[PDB]
Amino acid sequence: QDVVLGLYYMTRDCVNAKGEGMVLTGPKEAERLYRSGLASLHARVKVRIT
Amino acid sequence: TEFLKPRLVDIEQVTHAKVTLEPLERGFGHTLGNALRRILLSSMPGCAVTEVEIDGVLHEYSTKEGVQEDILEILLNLKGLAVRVQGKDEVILTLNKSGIGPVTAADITHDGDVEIVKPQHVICHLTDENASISMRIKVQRGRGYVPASTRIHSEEDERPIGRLLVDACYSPVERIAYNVEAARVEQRTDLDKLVIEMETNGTIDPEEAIRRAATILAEQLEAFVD
Amino acid sequence: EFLKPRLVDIEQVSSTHAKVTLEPLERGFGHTLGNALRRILLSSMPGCAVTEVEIDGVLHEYSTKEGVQEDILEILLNLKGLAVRVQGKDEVILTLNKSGIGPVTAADITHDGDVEIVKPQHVICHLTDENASISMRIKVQRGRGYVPASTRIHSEEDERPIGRLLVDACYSPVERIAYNVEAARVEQRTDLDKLVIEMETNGTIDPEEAIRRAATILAEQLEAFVDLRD
Amino acid sequence: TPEEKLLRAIFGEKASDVKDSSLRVPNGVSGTVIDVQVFTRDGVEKDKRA
Amino acid sequence: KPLVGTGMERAVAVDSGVTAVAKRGGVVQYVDASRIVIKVNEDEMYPGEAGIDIYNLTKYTRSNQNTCINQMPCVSLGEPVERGDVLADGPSTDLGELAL
Amino acid sequence: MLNTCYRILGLKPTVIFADQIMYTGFAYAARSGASVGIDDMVIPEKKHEII
Amino acid sequence: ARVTVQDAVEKIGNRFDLVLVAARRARQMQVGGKDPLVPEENDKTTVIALREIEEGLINNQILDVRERQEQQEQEAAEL
Amino acid sequence: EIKELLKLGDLPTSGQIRLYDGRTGEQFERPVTVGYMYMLKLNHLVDDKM
Amino acid sequence: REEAVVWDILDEVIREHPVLLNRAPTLHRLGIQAFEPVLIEGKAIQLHPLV
Repeated sequence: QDVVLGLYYMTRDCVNAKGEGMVLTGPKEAERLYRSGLASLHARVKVRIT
Repeated sequence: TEFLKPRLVDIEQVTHAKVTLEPLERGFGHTLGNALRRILLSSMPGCAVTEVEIDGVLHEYSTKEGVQEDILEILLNLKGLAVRVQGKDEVILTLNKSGIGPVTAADITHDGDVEIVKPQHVICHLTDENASISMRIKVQRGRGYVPASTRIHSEEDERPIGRLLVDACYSPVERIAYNVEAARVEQRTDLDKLVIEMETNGTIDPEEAIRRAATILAEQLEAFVD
Repeated sequence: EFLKPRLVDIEQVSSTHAKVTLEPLERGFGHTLGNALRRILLSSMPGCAVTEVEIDGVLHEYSTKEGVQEDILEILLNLKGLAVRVQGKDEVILTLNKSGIGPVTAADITHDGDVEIVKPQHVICHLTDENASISMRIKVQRGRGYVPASTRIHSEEDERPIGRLLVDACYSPVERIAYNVEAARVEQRTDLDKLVIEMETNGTIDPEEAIRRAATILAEQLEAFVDLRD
Repeated sequence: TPEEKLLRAIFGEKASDVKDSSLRVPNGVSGTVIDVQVFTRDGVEKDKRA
Repeated sequence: KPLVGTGMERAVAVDSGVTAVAKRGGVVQYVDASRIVIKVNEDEMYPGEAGIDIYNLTKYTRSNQNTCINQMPCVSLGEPVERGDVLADGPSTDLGELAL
Repeated sequence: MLNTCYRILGLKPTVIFADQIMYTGFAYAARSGASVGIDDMVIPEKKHEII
Repeated sequence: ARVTVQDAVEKIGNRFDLVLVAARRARQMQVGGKDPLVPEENDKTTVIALREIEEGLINNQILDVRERQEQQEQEAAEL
Repeated sequence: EIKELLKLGDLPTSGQIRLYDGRTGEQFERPVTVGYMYMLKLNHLVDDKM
Repeated sequence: REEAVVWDILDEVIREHPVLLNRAPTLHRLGIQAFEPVLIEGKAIQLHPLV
């Protein structure tokens, strides 16, 4: 009930948020990039994932 | 009036380490977990490449001939380069490679001011008949993290077209995330047990990173304590 | 190549309000020292508050003295919010004697040198009969945090009397601590922050003394990281 | 019993004529005793506390 | 009190017996934790041998669910009481209102 | 997403993957601040004419 | 410690005599029969029983041959 | 009639403030509601059930 | 007496001793499940939210 709203909010996408279009280098940089405060939790981005 | 300091500070090794610590006073779990975590992620002196000079190409949505990946992917290979320098404060490497095959990072020049820590870190796969890859990469010390988006916006170091800029991560950490969980001192159930879990990009071992982060933090509190 | 902040002016708006500022902060350290200071001050500042009252002719809390116009259950709930700061010793034993019609304010406690009441207009009870008389012997201690009467019973050690009305004690001289970092300006530096800790004590503890005892609670604790013993 | 009947002779623990069935506070409770009342059948002496 | 009531509370803390509602207007003469003494007024005073009134309170006692039900004074010396006013709160009342 | 992790990786990882969701869902919903007000529920403007 | 016996059913594919096999071996370590084969890590006697079955050191066949020797091994004491 | 009473109190008309987290210190995006709800306390106490 | 020794002996009695939680109107077989206890302080039987 509550977790399922947590994940839905975590994996949506706005249209123009902080740090859009930049390209990341994996799950580990995508996290800390958001913790520091630059990029928004749902902003369109290009990552590399194995 | 007279507080509790932690004993049984266990440390685990598996560039990856999962420190622990306990028993901290109640509510001191987070005020330590978040002070450190905001230092390793925000401000920490380090060195990382910042710009690249493709020897022939003047735009990222262009394409280099003979190179397998495109420059949008190549810069992804340079953004993760692990470099440490003892003496200098701005050094511009030179990689001018030929041959055919996986162009590793050990083909870079070897100057007395730099010392790579991941030479087999691949940068590009070269096709046949070309053997024509050269670039001038610029590493400069700094603190924290600074994207390339907010540099060119205030572009003050005017560069003609084709002076490629990369996202610079100066901090020696790659991820850090603490986790608090209850613990007791055999008579009190209001205690804590911090659990730090930290990684780094080779240039600094993990426990060495936490050491010189509690140092930067206990320096700011110098003009207050007795 | 870092900067370190120095204590600056302490605007004292009132007796219970305060504003202390930390001038030269390096970028990125505003919210790091603030929330690590707001989370210490609200938690573990040592204070002093009542520990156990004792009236002259009453046996338990749910009684009702004759002459006063409150149950004894309210005379304890009014003492618990009594602010007092002792300088020399560690614990005291106050006194209070009064007779006649009129509200018994806190200012009628016997005057000692060290014990220094702060809110002398505090009401405690009322007296409403010319031949009324109320005489108690308040107690006071130092500590921190909060320790209810039930859990302070485990160290009772044969509390022989049956007239020792026990109060719960919440020693803490802070009630709310807001803080906001803003654009400080040294003569020539691109970005420097200013911390402004708008504090609010219960008139007990000095503001500048709180921060110098909140910092040493942090700086004493980071030793376990500076020397990672393994 | 026979075994315990040796246990008495060894220490001389006098067996009591009267069994203890006093009233004890129920477990898991604590609070002052604010009031006591005593009812006596008319025809039996009142003790001192009565 | 209820910070957002519905105005139909004073009719539930007076119509029940928990409150010590005043029975004849006058002037409070001796407040106390266990007694109130209402000096009656003039016109609401009986013809012969009237004097004054007096309300006792009910301190800590036991209801049917083992909770307590004790009353408290809410007036001081000199208040002009009136017919139908309130003198003693009860269990979960405040100044007449019904705070649950 | 839990079902496919059962049919493929068995039960050793799925019991430890069904918890890393609960620790991640609960965490990123608290930073969400997902509250409800009295202006969240928007009344349509053409409700009058339709009625 | 043990959280799931999914591994200790890969040896004994039944799940209804994994109880019987390990409830009997778990008694030999409690009533004074034997000692654990695997090294104990401050665990009870049920978890140590379910940790041997995972290592193949125990099953419904070994416990018979392992103990049917005792009569013959006691046969030297049986004269 | 409610909104006209909030505006007299200098509060925000919408009724939603921005709360800061307690442990970290960052601010909850998409502001939260904060009010004053009269809370009863029914007598299904725990230490009479267990 | 609840001497301070039993609180450390009671913790070793509960090393791996699964208990059985079961709710009142037990409809189906998932209404009874074992659990490995962990000693908390209070008087409410905590319970993992997924279950």
